[PDB]
Amino acid sequence: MLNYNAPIDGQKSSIDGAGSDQMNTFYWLKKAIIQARKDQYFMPLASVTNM
Amino acid sequence: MLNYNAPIDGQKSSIDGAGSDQMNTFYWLKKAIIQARKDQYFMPLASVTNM
Amino acid sequence: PKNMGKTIKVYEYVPLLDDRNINDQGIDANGAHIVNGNLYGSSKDIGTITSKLPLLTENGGRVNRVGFTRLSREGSIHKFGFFYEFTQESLDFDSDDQLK
Repeated sequence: MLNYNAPIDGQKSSIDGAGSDQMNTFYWLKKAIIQARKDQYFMPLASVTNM
Repeated sequence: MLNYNAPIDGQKSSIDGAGSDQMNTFYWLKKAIIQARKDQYFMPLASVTNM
Repeated sequence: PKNMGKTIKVYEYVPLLDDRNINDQGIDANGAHIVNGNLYGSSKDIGTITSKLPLLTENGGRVNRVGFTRLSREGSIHKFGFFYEFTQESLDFDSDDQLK
């Protein structure tokens, strides 16, 4: 019946055979989950005297 | 030195730690290698008689 | 291209009449599922083609079903390279002046 058994889970898609398998099996979101700087509450309260 | 190792053969890349791996590990050329029709004699030497 | 691993893979598309078309979906003229389904495949026996011809009747439905297969050709890339050292006094104070 030429199904599309889940290729990620291991079941090869019905069209594929021998050693072919599916190749694009997931859409990569090209936007990373990045963190931000943890805030500072003591560094601002500091005058700088040169040396 | 964080090295690429070999993700295709199983060795995870150094920066890809815990449950992660490279998510573009090859290239689809997207140009299928197909075969043409077999040479056909017999068939073109034929007259037709409509029914 | 860069940033895509080290492997080029393509897709092969086997024709219907081909021994490489080892598919499951196949049902013969008698309406019975068979272990094959690339019709007569690549064999050229008169008896075999006669017995596997997609012959159909007046009131004929699910009678002859074919199947298709797909193949992939992997291709990798490797690295090579050698080198050689050479001392300074092995280039200035030497017989030949064009050793480098």
